[PDB]
Amino acid sequence: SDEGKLFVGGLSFDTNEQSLEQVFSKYGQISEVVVVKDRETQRSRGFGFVTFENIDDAKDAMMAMNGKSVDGRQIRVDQAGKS
Ligand code: NI
Repeated sequence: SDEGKLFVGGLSFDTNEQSLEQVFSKYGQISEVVVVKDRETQRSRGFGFVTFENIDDAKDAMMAMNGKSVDGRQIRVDQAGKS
């Protein structure tokens, strides 16, 4: 629902909020970054969300990062959908 929020998928098992912030901050100011984890075990589900303060920056980041390699894995970047 938030057009400034990007889904980032296909993460390596050890990719964390630090690597996402460093990568995506090139495109503008970031308000929230999260790697989604199992609640009980805290194991990464291999995707996350990056929210930009400015929606145009999210669009820029999607075009620039979708398909690019992070920690050896080609990531998928899309506007975050509902859920
Ligand atoms: Ni790694």
